[PDB]
Amino acid sequence: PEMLVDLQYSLANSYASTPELRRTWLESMAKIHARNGDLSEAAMCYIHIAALIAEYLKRKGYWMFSMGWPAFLSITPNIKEEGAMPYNENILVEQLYMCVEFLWKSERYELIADVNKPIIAVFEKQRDFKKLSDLYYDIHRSYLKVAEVVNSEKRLFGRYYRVAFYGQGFFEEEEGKEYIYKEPKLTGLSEISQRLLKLYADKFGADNVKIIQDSNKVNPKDLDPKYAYIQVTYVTPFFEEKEIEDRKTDFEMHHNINRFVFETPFTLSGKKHGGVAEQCKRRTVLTTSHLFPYVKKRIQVISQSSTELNPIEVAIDEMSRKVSELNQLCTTEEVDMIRLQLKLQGSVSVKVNAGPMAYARAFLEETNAKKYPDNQVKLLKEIFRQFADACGQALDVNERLIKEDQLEYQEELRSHYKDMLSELSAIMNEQIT
Amino acid sequence: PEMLVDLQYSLANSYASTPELRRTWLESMAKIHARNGDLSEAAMCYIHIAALIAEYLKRKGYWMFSMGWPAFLSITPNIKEEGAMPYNENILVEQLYMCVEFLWKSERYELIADVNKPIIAVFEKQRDFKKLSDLYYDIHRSYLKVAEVVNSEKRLFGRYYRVAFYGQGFFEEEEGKEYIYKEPKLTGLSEISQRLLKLYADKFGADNVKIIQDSNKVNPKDLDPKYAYIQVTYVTPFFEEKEIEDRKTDFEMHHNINRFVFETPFTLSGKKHGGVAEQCKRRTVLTTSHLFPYVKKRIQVISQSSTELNPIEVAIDEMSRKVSELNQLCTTEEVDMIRLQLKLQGSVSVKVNAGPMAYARAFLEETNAKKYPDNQVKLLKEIFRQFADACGQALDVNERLIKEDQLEYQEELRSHYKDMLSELSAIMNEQIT
Amino acid sequence: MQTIKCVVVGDGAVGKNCLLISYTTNKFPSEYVPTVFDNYAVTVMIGGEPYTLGLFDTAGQEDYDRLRPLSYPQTDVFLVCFSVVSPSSFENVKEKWVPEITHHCPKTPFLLVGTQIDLRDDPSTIEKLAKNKQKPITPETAEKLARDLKAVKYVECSALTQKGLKNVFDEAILAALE
Amino acid sequence: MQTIKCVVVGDGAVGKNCLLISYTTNKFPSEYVPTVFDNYAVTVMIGGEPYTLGLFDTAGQEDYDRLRPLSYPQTDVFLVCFSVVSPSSFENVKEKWVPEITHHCPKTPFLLVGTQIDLRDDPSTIEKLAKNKQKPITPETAEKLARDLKAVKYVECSALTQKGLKNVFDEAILAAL
Repeated sequence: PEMLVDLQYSLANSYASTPELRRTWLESMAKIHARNGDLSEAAMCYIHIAALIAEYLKRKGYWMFSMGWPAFLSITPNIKEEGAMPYNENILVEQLYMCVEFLWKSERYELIADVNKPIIAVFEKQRDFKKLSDLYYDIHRSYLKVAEVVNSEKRLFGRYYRVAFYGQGFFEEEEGKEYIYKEPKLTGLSEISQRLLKLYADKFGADNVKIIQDSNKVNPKDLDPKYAYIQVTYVTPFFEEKEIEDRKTDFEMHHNINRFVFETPFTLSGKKHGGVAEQCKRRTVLTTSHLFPYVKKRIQVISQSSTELNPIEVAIDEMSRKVSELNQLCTTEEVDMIRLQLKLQGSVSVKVNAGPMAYARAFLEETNAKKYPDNQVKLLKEIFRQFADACGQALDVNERLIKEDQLEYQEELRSHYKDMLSELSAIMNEQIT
Repeated sequence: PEMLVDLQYSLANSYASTPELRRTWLESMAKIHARNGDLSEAAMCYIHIAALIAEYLKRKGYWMFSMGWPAFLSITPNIKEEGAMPYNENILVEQLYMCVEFLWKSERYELIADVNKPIIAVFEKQRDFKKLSDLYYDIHRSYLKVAEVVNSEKRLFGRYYRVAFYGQGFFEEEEGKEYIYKEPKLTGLSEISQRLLKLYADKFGADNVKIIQDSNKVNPKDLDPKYAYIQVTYVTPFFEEKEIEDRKTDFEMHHNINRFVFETPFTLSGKKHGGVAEQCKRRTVLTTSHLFPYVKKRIQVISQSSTELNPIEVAIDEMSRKVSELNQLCTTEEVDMIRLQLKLQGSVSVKVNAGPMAYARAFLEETNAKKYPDNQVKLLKEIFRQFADACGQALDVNERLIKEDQLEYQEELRSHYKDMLSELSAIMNEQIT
Repeated sequence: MQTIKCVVVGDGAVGKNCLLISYTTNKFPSEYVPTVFDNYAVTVMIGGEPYTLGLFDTAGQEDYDRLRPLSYPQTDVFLVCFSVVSPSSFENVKEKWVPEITHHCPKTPFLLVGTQIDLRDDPSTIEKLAKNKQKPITPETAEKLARDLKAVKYVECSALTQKGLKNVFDEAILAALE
Repeated sequence: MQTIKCVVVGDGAVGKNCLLISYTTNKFPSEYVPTVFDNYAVTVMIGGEPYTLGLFDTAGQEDYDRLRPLSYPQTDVFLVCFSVVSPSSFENVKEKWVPEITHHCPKTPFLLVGTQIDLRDDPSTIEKLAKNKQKPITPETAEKLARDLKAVKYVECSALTQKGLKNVFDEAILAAL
């Protein structure tokens, strides 16, 4: 029970002590990780052990990893932790093999060449050519795998969640701390929140632990002192446009990440939900203390910032997102018909929700236009144009895919789209395709 | 005819001109090497082209091989010549693939890894995992080969020969020059000397060209002006004791070598040959102007030195060599009897040559001993003790291997060895096992 | 890189749209950013292998009566929805929804889904429910019905407590595959 | 490396020792560095395969007749030599060596190896040979004897002019399997 406090307990133990305890405890953390399935945190453990041994050996004057821990800086910048404090070279390598075994089991294949690079150099010096060839073949199989699965739906690296604990005389170490929890991937909010509640409730008693579903910043003054609280919120990794440029692959999107983001709805009326003219949205970027992957699967959030989006900014955003997603769905080589029809019908024929023309009416009308900042309406006018574009492009795409038991569905999608054009015009007074 | 002058012509052309001409000619050189079977010299040409292009791009500001020609110093130090000056990275890389084709064909497997390392880094940046996988598999396969063949006779890098030309109005740019010729594998003195004679004789007329078989230094004044001369002499690569430690493998024994050695016999009596009490031998180390392998298979000798060994040093040398060689033969994991009996019987049952006890007679008897320097006799005594030692160790080793088809041969070896002990004793006045 | 068509049907106030929004954006019901678009999509892992389950939200009003069944062909799986604290949505399951879907799509499997199971224990709900002589719908009654109308099975869930949530869509995909 | 035991037999002043020192040390006869050990171990490449050919040398005077029998066993091939400019040594192949080696190991193959072919043309040799009324040996009459004596081939060579030197040893090591 509570494998998460166990890791942190062992980890807190690996400081204020000797090199060998630090090692001993990282190894222990690793066997907990392994058996809990957090295979990347077992690999990050072995790689920290490795850099520990390297650093200790360098400092003892025993001599690539003769550099120190910087040898491993490209696996992860967390490794700089090892720079503060009867080993030998064959032990160092054996730890690096543990790492490689677990990069393999954690499907973070792209690091196998880098963790192997120093080992090759040890075996260059001893002219052990057969072991060199094994090392090279291994790296080869490693990129073979990467080539097989990279940038596809096969590899599942994790789903991330903010978790924050609040209860004065309940939590003891995590009290007031806010964390990011890296969960085995495709883990749902339902799974993690219910798992946390059952853990801490076995700790404090059945109905003394409350889930906080609101995602606003918790002020403790408003907390019923009679309970322990756990705020749980889905977050995804956050990147600036520059960063999004610099990371090509899915693995690259999950490697060395310390920033996460989540969106909270609210209305200027101070409520949580409302119509498109007053419903706003806040975007909050949490920053951890250490990048993922790390030797533990939860990392404290040390800082935070947020920005707020206008009703019209909420619309500029979601329409841009919608144009892109439909374009993208129509560039693809072998277009998935059901997903196509799903997103198309959900744009041109909505019957449960307001519809794109709700934004068109609220923000693009001449009177309501006077209300909002001008160049923002101009932006949304263009975006709405491009939107009609992508909708027509998809409506044509799908006509090819039809198996003729869906014709009348397709006329009706088309006819609804033509009405949507008519209205969009009368709001903007343009020919609109 | 004469692929050797053609290369030197193309190479001489490669100065006073532009980068692209230097390239054009090295490429031409390479296809002559390629087509003549000198696959290592084809590879050193492609590597010089690579270093040319790298260097030229560096100077032009086009940006690991951004360093320059130093990028390639680990293939060969000759590459430093390219540092004295429409390309791009993909042309550079393909030159490095040509290189790799010919390192493979030249069985210099141990360098493929070095040449692939910059190429791997190009494909790290373009996230090209299939090419990474190919590259790693290639280096793997290359060390597999090295593991199969390193330190064995399955890989034949070349036999070297001094060739020196002398004829006043016959040779033109080689007149008086001295060369090392790197000849394809196992080429014998008989083969190389006959091709040179037929080449230059087609050049100057059938019976106008003479081979100089003597290996002493030719003084030209002594040459019949009616002929052109070609002195041809087998040489092996020469190494210092430090170096001999530092080169483990046969390839390391053939990689980046500029010093060669050959032994000339002579007697105090001014002859070439004589009895063991008067036979000396001069040891000559020629030094080239460029390391092998190079863009050509023949290189000028720029300097030379020699030291001379007296008869007692000739004996110290040759006896030490057989003791070590017989040891090396009895340490080996798999002793092959035929090589054993050959070297053993060739010590204890000589029927053609003088025999080891001739050195014992000439140098160790008390009267003949006083003539020579003390510490040399004292050394030669110990070495000869060890010689009887190694002889007995071999006779016992060989007793296990006999299949009784030649049982009595081992008896006769014993009786001859025991006679040798009795005499060695009466000569040294020691019992000698 | 595949996709599964699931059509969702039922009355409107039974919180079915809240089920799809909450599950496919991994947010609690009080926290989703509302969208003007219909039709949600979720990647689900099952038996170790991902799928893209696509959820076509139908409106349950008696106006889209003529246009709703144009959304029916190419369906792999149906979810008929009712609230367990809403007995009219239950009878409307029997009288309109299962008749319609099986009339258009006789061979396509469907799943009975109860929602709002958290209100079954909510005192004020049971009080407004009892005052009209009504009781909520119990599990054993919902399952007896799923058997009687030949649904694949009955699944129930709570978008607000997340209980049973994942399983509704995992059993939906399981229904879709055979 | 699989090792081959080859054995060489014939007269002494014929210059077979010269041919051998010439091939295993890569040297013109003039430049051979004399050694007090016997037998030479040479590395040869044939059919693209390297083998080490061990050469057990035996001088030819009648005195040694009794001790020589001992080094014969497991010999893959023998090399039986004469000199073309020494006729008296041509006979000794018929009268002494071939019957001997054949008598010990009948099935094991061998060559007849003509040496000092450089000398056959020289006028000094052939004139001072005609004083004794003998002519030098042509490879015709020697190949007549090859096809007479159950000889695997007659091969000839010159240690002085380097002619046919490689061919002798290649023909040996290949005739050893």
